[PDB]
Amino acid sequence: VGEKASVLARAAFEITTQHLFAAAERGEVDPLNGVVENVLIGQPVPVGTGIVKLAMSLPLRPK
Amino acid sequence: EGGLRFGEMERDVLIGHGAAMLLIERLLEESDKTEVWVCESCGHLALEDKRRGKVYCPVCGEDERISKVEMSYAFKLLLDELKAMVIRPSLRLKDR
Amino acid sequence: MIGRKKLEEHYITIAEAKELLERRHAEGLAENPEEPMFYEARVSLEHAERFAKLKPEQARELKEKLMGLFDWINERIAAKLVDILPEDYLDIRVIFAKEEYMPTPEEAEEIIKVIDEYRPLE
Amino acid sequence: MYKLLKVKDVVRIPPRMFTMDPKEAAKIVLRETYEGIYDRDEGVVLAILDVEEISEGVIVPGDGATYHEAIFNVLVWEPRNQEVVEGEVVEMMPYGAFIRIGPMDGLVHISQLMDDYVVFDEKNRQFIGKETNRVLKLGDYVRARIIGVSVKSRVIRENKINMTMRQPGLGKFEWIEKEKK
Amino acid sequence: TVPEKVTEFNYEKLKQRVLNGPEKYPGANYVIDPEGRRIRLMESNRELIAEKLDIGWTVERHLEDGDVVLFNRQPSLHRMSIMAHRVRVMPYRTFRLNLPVCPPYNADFDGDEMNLHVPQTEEAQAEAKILMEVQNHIISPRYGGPLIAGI
Amino acid sequence: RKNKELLEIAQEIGGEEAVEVVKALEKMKEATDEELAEATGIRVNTVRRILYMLNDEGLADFKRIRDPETGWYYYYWRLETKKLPEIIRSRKMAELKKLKEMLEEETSEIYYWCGTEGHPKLTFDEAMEYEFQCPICGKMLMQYDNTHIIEELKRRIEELEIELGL
Amino acid sequence: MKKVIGSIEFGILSPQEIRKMSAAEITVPDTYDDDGYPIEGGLMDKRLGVIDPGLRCETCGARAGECPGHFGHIELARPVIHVGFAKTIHRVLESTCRECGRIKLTDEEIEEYMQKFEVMGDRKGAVDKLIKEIHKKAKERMVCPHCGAPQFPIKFERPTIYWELRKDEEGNEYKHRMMPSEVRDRLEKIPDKDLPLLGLHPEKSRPEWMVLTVLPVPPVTMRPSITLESGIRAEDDLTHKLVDIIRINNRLKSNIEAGAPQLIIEDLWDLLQYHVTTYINNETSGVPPAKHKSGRPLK
Amino acid sequence: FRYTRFEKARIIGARALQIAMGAPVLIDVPEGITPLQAALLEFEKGVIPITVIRPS
Ligand SMILES: [Mg+2]
Ligand SMILES: [Zn+2]
Ligand SMILES: [Zn+2]
Ligand SMILES: [Zn+2]
Ligand SMILES: [Zn+2]
Repeated sequence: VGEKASVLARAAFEITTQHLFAAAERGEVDPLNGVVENVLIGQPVPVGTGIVKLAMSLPLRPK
Repeated sequence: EGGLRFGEMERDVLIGHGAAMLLIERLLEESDKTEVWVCESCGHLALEDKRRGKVYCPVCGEDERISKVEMSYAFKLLLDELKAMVIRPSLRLKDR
Repeated sequence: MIGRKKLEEHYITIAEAKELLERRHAEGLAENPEEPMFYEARVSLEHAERFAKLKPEQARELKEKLMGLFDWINERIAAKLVDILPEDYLDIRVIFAKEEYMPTPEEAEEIIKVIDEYRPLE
Repeated sequence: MYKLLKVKDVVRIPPRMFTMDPKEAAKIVLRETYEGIYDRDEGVVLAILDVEEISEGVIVPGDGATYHEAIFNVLVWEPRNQEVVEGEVVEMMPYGAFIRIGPMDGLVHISQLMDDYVVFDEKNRQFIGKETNRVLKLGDYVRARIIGVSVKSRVIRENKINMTMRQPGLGKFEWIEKEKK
Repeated sequence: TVPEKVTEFNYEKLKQRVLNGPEKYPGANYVIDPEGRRIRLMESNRELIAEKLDIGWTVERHLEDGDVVLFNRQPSLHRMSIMAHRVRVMPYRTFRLNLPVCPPYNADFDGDEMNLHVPQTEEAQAEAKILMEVQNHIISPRYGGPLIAGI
Repeated sequence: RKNKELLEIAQEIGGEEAVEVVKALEKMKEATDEELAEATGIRVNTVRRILYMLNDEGLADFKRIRDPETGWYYYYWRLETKKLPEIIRSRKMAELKKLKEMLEEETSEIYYWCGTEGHPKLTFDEAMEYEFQCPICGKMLMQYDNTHIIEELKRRIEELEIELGL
Repeated sequence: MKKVIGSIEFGILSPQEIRKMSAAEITVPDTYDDDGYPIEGGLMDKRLGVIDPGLRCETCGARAGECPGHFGHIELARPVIHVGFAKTIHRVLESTCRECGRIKLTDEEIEEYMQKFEVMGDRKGAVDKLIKEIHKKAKERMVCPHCGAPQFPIKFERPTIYWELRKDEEGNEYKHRMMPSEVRDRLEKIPDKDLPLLGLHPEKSRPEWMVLTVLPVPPVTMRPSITLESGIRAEDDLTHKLVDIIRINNRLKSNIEAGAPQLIIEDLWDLLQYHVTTYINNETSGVPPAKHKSGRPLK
Repeated sequence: FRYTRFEKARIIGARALQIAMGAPVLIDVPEGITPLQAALLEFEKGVIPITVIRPS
C-alpha cells in the first residue's frame, strides 16, 4: 500500500499525504483500472462482469 | 428513518462475487449524478451561458468539440479543492 | 468537426445539386408526420430553379474539360467558371481579380474558346 | 457554392426500430441530428444523401442500445471569404438590401453599391442614384462578392454575411451590359 | 417497491395492480410517465390514472412472490455473508429463514437482526439472481467441503 | 553610445529626474539613496521610486549593510549591466509581436465610423447591434473606414521589424 | 455524446491559465454588510457564485440551487514562494549553475543517463534512487562547463529563507538574503531540455511557476456562511483569511508605490509570506496559526 | 463455445433490458411475466443472438 499503485490509491490511506501527494504533481499521469478509483468516480470495476464485451448483428427477423 | 450503512466491509464482499453492475447501483446512484461538459484538448471544465443556450470552454473558443461526462457530484467538489491550490487536474476523456 | 474524420470531398455545380435536392424532396412523402422539408431547405430549392444555366449532364463534360485545359485551373476554379458562365474577358477579370495569377488575353481566349460552346443562346 | 462530403461517424440505434435493416434504420436516426445546423468549419448541412456502408453493432454497459460505425454522404454549403456569388434581392430596407444567395441572405449596404451618390426613395421601397438615374428595387438579379463572415451561433438564423459590389462588373445584370460600351 | 416497466405481455396484470391503489396487498404506489415526472397514486383517485395506460410507462408495484432480494447479517466477515433469496410473503413481523442456511450467516435465533435490500434496475436484478443464489454456494471456497447442510 | 542607451530607457519611464539618478550612481559606484539624492538635488522619495523600477527590470543591484550602532539596514547600490543588448531585443521582440498581431487583425476588421470629432471606428459586431444609427451621439453611421492608416500603419511597422528581425 | 473518464494527468497551474479561468478580479475586502441587500463588488457574487435569493450571476441566471461556482484570481503585486515545493526548490537551486542553465555535467555524462529513462518508465520507486544520485553528485562540485567556474557559493534552506555564503570584499562570508523575485528570475534560464534530467515536465509543470504570482480564489459555493443561533452570521474560515489577504495586499500596493522609506518593504514582505503559508496549511511548521477572535484555529 | 458464468449473467442482463424498451419477444406467452423472467425462457432455448467477443 505504501509502494506504487495509482496516486488516488494512496490518497485514502494514511492521511499525512501533503509531502508525498505533492511529489506526484511533478510529471506524472494515471489512466485508471484499479478498484477504488473506479468506485470513487462511478465506473464499472474491471473484475467480475465488467471484463466482458458484447456484439450483435442487427437484421433480426423475429420468427 | 435510518438503518445501517454500507461502508468498508460491504464493498469488498460484493466485489468478491464479481457483481460490477450491482455495486454501482447501490453506492452511487442513490445520490446525485451531475453532468458536466469537458473540453477535449484542454481538460478544464467548460462554462454555460443561459438566454443564448450554449457552452464555451476558456482556452479554445467553441471550435473544439466539447463532450458530456457523467460523474458523481462528490467527485466534482474534490477536483475543485485541488483547483483551489496550484494543482491542475486535467481530465483526459476517452471514447466509447 | 463533422464526425471523426473527413475522408473525401468534392466540388459540385449549382445545376447538378438541384437534382439531388429534388430527389431528397421527392422522398418524404412519408405522410405519418407528412415531413415537410425545413425552411432553409425549401428556400434553397427556389434559388436553385433560377440559376441553372446548363443541363445536369453537360455540366460534367465541361467540368472535366476545363480541368484538362490548364494545370493552374483546379477543380474549384473550373467549377466556379461553370457557375458564373463568363461571356468575355471582362468576367474573367473580375473573377480572378483577387487571385494569385491573372490570365493574359491570349491564354484567356483559349478558355473562352472552350466556353464558346455550351452557351445557352438565350 | 455547394460541396459533397463523405464522412464516417458513430450512430446510436434505438431498440424501438431494432427490426429493420441497419442502412435505412441508421439513416433516419442520423438524419435528425445534422439537418439545419451550421458547423463552424464546413457550414450548413442541408441533407444526408445516403449511407454507403455500416459496420457491426456493439453494446455498452448501461444504455442497452447498439452503437454502429456508419459511412454516409453529406451535402454542405460553404461561403468562403472573397468568393464570388450571385443572388436575388428579396428585401428592401431604408439602409440596405438583403440578397438571398442560397440558404442564407447577404446584406449589402447602400454605400457599397455603386460609384455614385445613391438616395432612398421614401414613398416607395427603392434606391435611386443621383447622377445616373438607375433605380434598384425588389426582384432584381445581382452579382456580388463576399467581404465578411460573422460566425456566431450554431443557429443559421444568427450568423450574418457581409458583402460588397463596389467593383467594375458587379451590380444588377442590366447595368453591367449598358456599361460595356 | 420495484419498478417494472410495462411492455406488452404483462399489461393486463399491471392494470389491475395500479387500480388496486396503495392499500390492498396487490396494489401500487407510483406511476412514472415517459417524461420522468413521478405521479403518486394516493390522493383521492386512481381510476383516471388506470385508464389507457399506454405502453412505455412504469409502475412501482409492491413486492410479489418471486422478486429477487439480497440478505445481510452485518458483520460481513467471509464472502458468503450476502446471498440472494426469493421473496415469499406471510402475515406477522419477523423474517423467516430456513434452518440449514444458518451456518453461512453465522446467525443464531436469540434476537439477532438481519437487513434486506432490494435491487431495482433490470441489469442489476438479473445479475443478482444468476450469480449469487444460494444453490450455487453449497461448497465453500475456504476448504473443499459442504457448508450448507443439516444441523 | 553604451552610456547613452542606458540613460534613454530611464528617461522613458521617469524622465529627466531619472537621467540624473543613473548619472549619480555611475559616479560613486556604491551609494545609499540619500547619497544619490544629495548629488542631484532631487527628493529621496522621488529618487528611490525610480530605482525600484530598474530593480524590476534586472538593471540595478543592492546588498544590505547592517548599521552596527542603530541595528538597522541601509543599502549599497551597484550596477549589473551584462544584460543590455538583449532587453533591448526581448522587449521589442514581443512588442513588435504585439504590433504584428494588430496589423494581422486590421485586415479583416473595423469598417464603420461615426461622423464626429470623437467615437469613430466601429466594428461590424457592434454595427448590427446599433442598427445603423449612433447610440453615443445619434449621427447616421458611415462605412469603409481608415483605409489610409491601415495602409499607413502597415507602412509604419514593417520597416521597424526589419531592423530587429536581424 | 456521453463519454467516460479515460485518464487524469496531474500537473501545476500556470499563471497564464489562471487569468483565463478566472471570472473577475476580487478587490473589495469585505463580506456581506448587513442584515439586508447583500451584494458587493469584491469577494461575494461578482460573477463568482450565488447563494442569496437574487438571480444575478454571469449572464446564465442559474439560481443558488444547482449552480456550479466559478473561480476568481488575485493579481499579487510581488512573487511569493509556495511552501509546498520548498524542499524540492532546494534540489533544483543547488544542483545547477547560475546564468548558464546547465546541470553542471559534461555532455557525455548527460548523454548516457538518457538510456536509464526509457528502461524505468513505469516503476516510481526505483527511479527515486537514480534522481538522488545525480542530486548528490551535483552538490559536491564547483566547475560548470559553460561559465569557466567562477567559484559557486552554497545554498541554505529551512523553513523558507535562502542564503548564499559568497565572498565580496577579500575573504568575507556574509549571508545575503534571498528574495522570491531573485529566485524566480534564475529558474527561467534552465532550458526545457534539462527538465527531464530533473524531476519535472516541459509542458505541464514548469519550475518557474512554483513561485506563486496569481492566487486563484475558491468560489462562493465552497465557502458557506453558517449561522449561529438565529440571526448571527458566523463567517467562513476561508472567507476571513482571504479578506485578510486583500487587506494587506491593498495597503501593500499603495505603500510601496507612493512613499519609499525602504524599511516597510522588509517587514511587509515576510508577513505576506507568513500569511500565504497559513492559507495553504494552517498546521504548518514554524508558523503561528492565524486564528479568529475566539480561539478556534482556522481549518 | 460454452459460456463462462460471468458471460452468462451479463448476456441475460443485457437482453432483459432490451425487452423492456420494446424489442419484440419470441414465443414467451404465459400469463404475465416480468422482463427478467422473459429473458430466462428465451435463453433456455438457445436463441439469444448476442455473441461474446473473446479477447484473443
Ligand atoms: Mg446471536
Ligand atoms: Zn478548451
Ligand atoms: Zn458620430
Ligand atoms: Zn453561475
Ligand atoms: Zn555555464
